[PDB]
Amino acid sequence: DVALKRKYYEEVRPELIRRFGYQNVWEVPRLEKVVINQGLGEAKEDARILEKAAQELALITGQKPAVTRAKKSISNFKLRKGMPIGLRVTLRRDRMWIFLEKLLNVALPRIRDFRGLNPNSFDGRGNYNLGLREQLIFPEITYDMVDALRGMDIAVVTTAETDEEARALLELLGFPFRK
Amino acid sequence: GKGDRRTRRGKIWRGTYGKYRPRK
Amino acid sequence: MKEGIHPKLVPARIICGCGNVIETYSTKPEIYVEVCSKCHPFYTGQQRFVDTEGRVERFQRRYGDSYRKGR
Amino acid sequence: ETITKPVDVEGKFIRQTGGRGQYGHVKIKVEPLPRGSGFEFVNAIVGGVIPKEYIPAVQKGIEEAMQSG
Amino acid sequence: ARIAGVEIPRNKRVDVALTYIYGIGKARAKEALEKTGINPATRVKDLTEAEVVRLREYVENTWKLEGELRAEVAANIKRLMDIGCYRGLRHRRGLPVRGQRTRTNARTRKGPRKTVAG
Amino acid sequence: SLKKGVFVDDHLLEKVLELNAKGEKRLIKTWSRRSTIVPEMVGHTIAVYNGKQHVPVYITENMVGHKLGEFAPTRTYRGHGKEAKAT
RNA sequence: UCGCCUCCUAAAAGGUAACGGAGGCGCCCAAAGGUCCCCUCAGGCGGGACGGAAAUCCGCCGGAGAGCGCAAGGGUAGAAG
RNA sequence: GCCCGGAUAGCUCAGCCGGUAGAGCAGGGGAUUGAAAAUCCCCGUGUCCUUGGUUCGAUUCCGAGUCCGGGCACCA
RNA sequence: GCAUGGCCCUUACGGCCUGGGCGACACACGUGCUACAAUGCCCACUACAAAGCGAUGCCACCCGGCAACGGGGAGCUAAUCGCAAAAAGGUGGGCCCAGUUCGGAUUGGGGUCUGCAACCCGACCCCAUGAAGCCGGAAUCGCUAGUAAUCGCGGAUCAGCCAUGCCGC
Ligand SMILES: [Mg+2]
Ligand SMILES: [Mg+2]
Ligand SMILES: [Mg+2]
Ligand SMILES: [Mg+2]
Ligand SMILES: [Mg+2]
Ligand SMILES: [Mg+2]
Ligand SMILES: [Mg+2]
Ligand SMILES: [Mg+2]
Ligand SMILES: [Mg+2]
Ligand SMILES: [Mg+2]
Ligand SMILES: [Mg+2]
Ligand SMILES: [Mg+2]
Ligand SMILES: [Mg+2]
Ligand SMILES: [Mg+2]
Ligand SMILES: [Mg+2]
Ligand SMILES: [Mg+2]
Ligand SMILES: [Mg+2]
Repeated sequence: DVALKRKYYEEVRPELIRRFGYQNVWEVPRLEKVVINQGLGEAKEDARILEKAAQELALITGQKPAVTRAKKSISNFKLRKGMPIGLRVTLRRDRMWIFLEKLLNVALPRIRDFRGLNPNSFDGRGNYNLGLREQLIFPEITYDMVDALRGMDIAVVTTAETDEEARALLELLGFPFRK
Repeated sequence: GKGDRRTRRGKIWRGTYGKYRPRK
Repeated sequence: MKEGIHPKLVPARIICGCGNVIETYSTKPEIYVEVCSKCHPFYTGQQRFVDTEGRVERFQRRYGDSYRKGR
Repeated sequence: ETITKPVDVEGKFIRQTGGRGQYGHVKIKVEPLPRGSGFEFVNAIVGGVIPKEYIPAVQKGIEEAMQSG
Repeated sequence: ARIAGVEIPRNKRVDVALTYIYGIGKARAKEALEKTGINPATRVKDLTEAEVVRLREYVENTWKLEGELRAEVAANIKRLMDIGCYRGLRHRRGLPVRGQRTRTNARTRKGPRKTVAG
Repeated sequence: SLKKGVFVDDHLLEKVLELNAKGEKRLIKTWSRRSTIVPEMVGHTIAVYNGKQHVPVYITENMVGHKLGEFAPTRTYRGHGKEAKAT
C-alpha cells in the first residue's frame, strides 16, 4: 500500500509512452532522489545552535536531516571556515513519495497564495527546484515548537532529460504550473 | 473605565448605548 | 536503516473538509487539511477571494449603454 | 570684468554672540550676459521669505560691492 | 487544561481563564460556557474531564484561535502592501493607519523618546 | 464603510464598462479617487488624480473592495531634516 | 645591518659576492601525532526561501588552478587534502 | 626572584569589608529669566586586565598569569 | 468680521469647478482627557436634581436585530408630549493585590448612520487584539466654602463630527 505509487505506475507511465516513450522499460522519465536544504532562516545558527529545524523539519518529512557546515573564509557574512550553517536532508524511494504526495496534494496548499509553480525553472535531466519563501507554514503543523519562520528549499532530481520529458513526468503526476 | 467602550461607564461617557448599556 | 533518532513511522488520518485524501503514512493525525478545495491547475481554481459580496443586483448593465453616439 | 560660466552661491552674515542685533543671509544666481548688456537684478522672491523692504538693501550691496572686480 | 493551544488557565474562573487565549475575550468566553452547561464561577482547578473536553471541543472547533488567527492578521496586513494601498504604506512606514494625528503623539506606533534636535 | 449600496461614479463606470464591450487602451484618467475600485473591472490601468497629477494604477484585482484613491498617496514625504529652536 | 628560512641574482651538478632584488622565523598542534576504514576539490554554467558577486542545495562540466596552521618554493587527490 | 600596590565609559577617576556599576569633562534635551549669560534636572556610552576557583549570585572573595608602579635581591 | 486713508493687481493678485491641502512627522512646548486601582473595579436591582432644547424637530410605545440602528407608530404649536436616565449614591453578587475582571492605546475583521461622496479624513456598534502606565526629575498651577475635590445633565455651532473644547445646571 502506497499513495501516489499507483499514480506513477498506473498513470503517467503510459501517457508518456506514446507522447514520447518507446522500446525500453527503463528509458522512461522517473524520479530517483528528493533532497532539501534549509540553510537556517533569515539568520543562521549561532553557537546556541537551532537544531529545532533538525528535530522538527526532520519529522515533517519523516527522518532526521544531516548537518552541513560552511567552508572558505566569510568576512562580511559572519561565518568562517564553517561550522555549521547547514542541516539538510536528501532521501529517495518510499519517503520520496510519502513526503511529496501525502504533502504534494494536501500539504503544499493552505498557504495563502497565488497561481502555480514557476514554469521556466527546469534545466537538463529535468530536476526543477522550486523553493517556497521557506515559510515552515503547514503541512504537518501541530503548533507550539515555534521559534523561527525557517522552512526550506526543495530539490527534485528525476531521470528524464530536456524539460518536456521531465515536466511531462511532474505535470502529469500532479504539479500545478505556469503563470 | 471611562474610555473602555465595552462597559457601563464607557458608554455613559461616550454618550451612547449598546450591548453594554441598553436603552432601558 | 539507521537505529535510533529516526521518527516513528505510523499511519493515522488525513481528515479533509472536502472528502477523504492521502492515506495515512506520515506522523500527524489531526490537521486543517484542504487538499485544494479547488485544485488550481490552470483553472478549476483561481477562486480569487475578491467576490464583491453581492455583485450585480445594483449598478449593473444600465445607465444607457453607448447609445446613438454614432449620430 | 565679467564672469564666463554661470554660478550659484550663498551670502551669509550671521551676527549673534552677545546678541546685539541679528543677521540677513541670502542666496543668488549669477550668470553672464551678451556684451554690452550691463547689470540686471532678478527679484525671484517666493512667499515673501524676504521683506519687500530689505530687497533694495541686498541689491545696494551687490551693485555697490560690484565696483571693484 | 490545554485548550486551543498550550494555554492552561487554572486557579482562575473559567470565564476569566479562557481570556488567556488569542481569540477569547470575556465575550466569546462567557458564551462557550453557557453552550456547554459549564458553571462559569467554577475554578479551572475543578473542571471535570467531561466538561474539560466537553468544552475543549466547542472552543477549539468553532472559531479559529491562537496561532491560527495570528497568521490571519499577518496575511491581511501584508495584503495591504500590494500596488500602493495607503493603509498599507502605513504599516510599512510604521505609523498609525486609522487616520490619527502624528504631529504629536502616535507614540504607540513609534519609538518612545527619540529626540533629535538638529 | 458605507451601507447597502456600493458606490461608483456613473461616468467613471461607463468609460469602463462600454470599454468592456470591445476592450483596449488603458488611457483612462479620472479624478474620481472617491469611487470604489471597479470589481466588474479587474485589469485596466486607471489614472487616478493625485491632486497634482494622474498616477496610473494597474489595478490588479486583489484590490476590489477599496477605493481608487487608496492607491494614489496624496502627500509627499521622505524623512525630516534638522530642527532649530530659539524661535 | 649582525642568527635562522624561501625565491632570484647563480652563467641548466654542487657552490658562489655587493649597504643587489622581494618576503618570512624566535612559534605552534594531545590532535595539527600513530594506525585502520571511508570520502575528493576550486571554479565555469544552469536551477535555486531569506540568499552579495562565494552560506548550505540540486544537475551537468571541471585533473587539479582548491586544500595542506603561518613566508616562499618544491611537492601532492593512485593524498600529504 | 621576594614582598607591596595598581588596571573600572573616549579621557580623568569613585567605587566598602558579595548581589546593583557609577560622579566629572563633552554633547543632547528640558527647567528657570521678559530676554541673554550664569545655575538646576534628565538622558545614551562598559569583556569592571586575563584566567581558573568559591557562591544561588563576583568588578568586589580566594589562587594563579600578563602588563604598570614602589623597595630589595640577581641574571648561568 | 466690519468700516476706512494710502499703495498695489485688473483675459487676473478678480470669478467658476473637480481633486488635493489646512489632518504631513525625526523632534520641542502649552491646555486638557483617560489612568496607574480595593476609599477600587464589574454586573443586576433601586433611588434623589437643575438648567435648557424640540414640527420636513424631539420622537413615546411596539417589533426584527446582541448591538449601533431599522421598520412601524402615539403625543407634542409643549409647566400638558419627550430628549431622561440623571451619575456619584443605596442593596445583593462577583474580583482578591497580580501589569490584574486595574488600564485602555494599537491592530485585524464584521456592521450601522449622516451625506451626492466618508482613500486621504467622520461618528457609532460588535467580535478579536489588547500597548504605556502600579503615582511621576529640575520645576510648576488652581482654590479661603457650598469654594477645592468628585459625579453626572444641558445648550450654542451643527447633515454628520474628530467636543476630551466652550457657556451653563
Ligand atoms: Mg477594563
Ligand atoms: Mg646551480
Ligand atoms: Mg653552472
Ligand atoms: Mg585518527
Ligand atoms: Mg480637504
Ligand atoms: Mg487647523
Ligand atoms: Mg493625519
Ligand atoms: Mg482628570
Ligand atoms: Mg430585541
Ligand atoms: Mg459588594
Ligand atoms: Mg473622509
Ligand atoms: Mg491586554
Ligand atoms: Mg510596563
Ligand atoms: Mg499594583
Ligand atoms: Mg479670595
Ligand atoms: Mg451636533
Ligand atoms: Mg480622527
